[PDB]
Amino acid sequence: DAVTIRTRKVISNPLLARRQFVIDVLHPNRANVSKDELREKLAEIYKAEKDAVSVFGFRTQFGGGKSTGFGLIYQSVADAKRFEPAYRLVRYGLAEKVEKASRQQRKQKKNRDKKIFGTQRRAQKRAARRNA
Amino acid sequence: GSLARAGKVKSQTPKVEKQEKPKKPQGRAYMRLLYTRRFVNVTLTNGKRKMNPSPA
Amino acid sequence: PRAPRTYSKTYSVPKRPYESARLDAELKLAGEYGLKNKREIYRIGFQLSKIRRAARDLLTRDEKDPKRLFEGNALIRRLVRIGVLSEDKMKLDYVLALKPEDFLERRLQTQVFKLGLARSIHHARVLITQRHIAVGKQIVNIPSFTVRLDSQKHIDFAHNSPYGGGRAGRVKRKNQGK
Amino acid sequence: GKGKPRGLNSARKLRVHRRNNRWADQAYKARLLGTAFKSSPFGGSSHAKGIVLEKIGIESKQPNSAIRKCVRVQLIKNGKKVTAFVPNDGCLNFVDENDEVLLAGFGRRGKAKGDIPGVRFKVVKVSGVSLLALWKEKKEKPR
RNA sequence: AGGAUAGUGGCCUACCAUGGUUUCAACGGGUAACGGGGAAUAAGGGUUCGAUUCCGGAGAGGGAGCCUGAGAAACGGCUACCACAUCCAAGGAAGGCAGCAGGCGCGCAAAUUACCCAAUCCCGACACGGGGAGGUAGUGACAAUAAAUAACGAUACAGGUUGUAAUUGGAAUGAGUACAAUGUAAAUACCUUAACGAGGAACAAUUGGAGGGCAAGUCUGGUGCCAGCAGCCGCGGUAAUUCCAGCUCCAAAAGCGUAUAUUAAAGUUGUUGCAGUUAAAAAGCUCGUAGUUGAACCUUGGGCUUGGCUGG
Repeated sequence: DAVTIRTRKVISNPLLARRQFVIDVLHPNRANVSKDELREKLAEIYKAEKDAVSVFGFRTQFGGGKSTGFGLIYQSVADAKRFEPAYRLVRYGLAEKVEKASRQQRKQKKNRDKKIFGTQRRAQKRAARRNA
Repeated sequence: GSLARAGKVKSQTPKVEKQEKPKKPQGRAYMRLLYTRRFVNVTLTNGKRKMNPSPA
Repeated sequence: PRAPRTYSKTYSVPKRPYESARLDAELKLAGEYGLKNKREIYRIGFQLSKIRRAARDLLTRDEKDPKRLFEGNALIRRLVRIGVLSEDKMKLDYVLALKPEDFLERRLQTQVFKLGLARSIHHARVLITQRHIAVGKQIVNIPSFTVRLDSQKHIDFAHNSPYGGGRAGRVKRKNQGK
Repeated sequence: GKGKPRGLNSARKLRVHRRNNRWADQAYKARLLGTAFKSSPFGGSSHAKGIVLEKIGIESKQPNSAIRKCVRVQLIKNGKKVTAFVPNDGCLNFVDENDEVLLAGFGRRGKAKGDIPGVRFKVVKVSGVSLLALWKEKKEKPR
């Protein structure tokens, strides 16, 4: 319902090939506007690639009806993939979440491996020799 | 001295159950109740003010 | 670790707990501004104590003292802005003459009732706390919100409030549709 | 000349004189001599847990005529044996022998209170349960 | 003079002199003593505290000695002894939570064996790896901030044009419950917000107290110097304003009481600012050293020129 966006504090940053600004969201009679929709709305206004638009840090003012955030647009989708943080790419569907076990499992692996010198194949081969 | 007479009066006191009364207003509404009562409907008997008058 | 976050107390209790002159006078003050508890009188008394204390040190300094001159107008300007200090009393001497009644005059609850938006002073708080009063385009539910002069003329109901053109409330929809 | 030196170069004499004379003040002497740390049964603390050795009722002082009901408690931290009062109506029975009781002071700063002779402590809890709640039956003793 | 050191220096050695500190407190003892920035309280002056978010020092069970390395007398490095302690096949081997979490003890006394490198930064061969450093969540009434438990009407008595005490209603909202969206490394929570969600609106506020100090009963029932209460003074010995209950009322309020220490009150530690004939306290009296304190007196007046700021 009459979702109007205002961008202030705009600074052009060719050093990273992106333009950054503070986004003021006016969404009366609305709970709040999702991050994905403002990507289509902002990209169409600036005629830029949706996948090259990053928006985050949204906090709604008291009483509702107005939101503020921070906006990012890149000169290409490739630029967005190169410099935007990995978790943001997961949020926008531009990349997949890397699969790893919990921090406990990785830490106990490294300590267990440190008790072994050389290749892991040799140590078990000697271990297989020892008990047999 | 002995320990025999411990807890005498509390033991032989007849039990009375507290009467159920509607809850008084709390906080600000109670704060209203204290203002209107001693500063709107003054109960002085020509300058005679007793806060908790016993039945007399 | 992280740097500590500064905080300070905003109220203080009197040294003498039971003084019928003070006990009734506070009720006379709290009762007709509809303040919930005596601590809000304490908060005004605490803040007024250090406003007087700040002006006292400046008044001890010489006239044309740069510290008195700089801090004198800034402190006075901050009071003239909130409407506590009259515009003609910019002398740092009427600052000491200030009374806790003036500060309680600039509260939102006080102003909402005095602007006709509420039937009584008690109706102002319940109306405020239920998210109905909006200052300008911002909804405020703090009864102790002190009012600046530039915001006095902008005190009204929220545009989305059921009392000012908003949607029908919870009780209305449950009853009007059954 | 008020008896005390007034010279501008007499700061040592003034500082020494006051320092010696503060030992006449009872509060200051107990702090620096550390009497509460050395000799007080609580060792300078506020509360103290102990073991009830028996239950004893003590005659009140004059002009009152009564029998104040206390207990004899042996302390865990320092091995001392003291007497602790039980302030309420009828919870002498709630405190038992060989029981764990938390104690406190009478508020008189190590001195005897009222008509109770030779007693400086009161029972705050027994078996981990507040005696005030037990008297009001807000809880029951764990046994 | 030499040795040793990164280098000065009794830091160590040889020879030689008898020096050095001290009533302006040396040396010795205690410290319930890491130091400071600071904290609490404070009219001012002060008093107490400072293990603890920063800086500096020390320690890694207690000593001691070293390797590597620019940098260590390092302990998440080693060696030896001592005190403990684990596996053992009895031959041996491996130990250091005052790091994060957790366990026992000691206690008056203090948190989860949770998630993560996304933020701050650090380290490396370094855009990429690692970081219980750090950050996030859990317990949290250590404290601090804001702030619900109702507001408005009519019938009707009472009352001096309106403030109420009952039975008569319609509206409002978030505590809560929740689609969803944001928030976030991923979440939770906050914030926004569809829908549900308030009459005994049981969606029920508590802690203390009612003789004085100190605010609020000479009410009712219970016992009868017993029980007990009472910080102090006292209450209780048969109509208890003071105990135990009811009723009522008072203070503060999501907080209130109790214990201990400290600060103010304390001009009861007094420099500001005490007292000393009789309430505590002028040495029996002189001498006298350090200390403290010590008569007056040395270019004043006059004359001229000019700048600035105060009210005109």
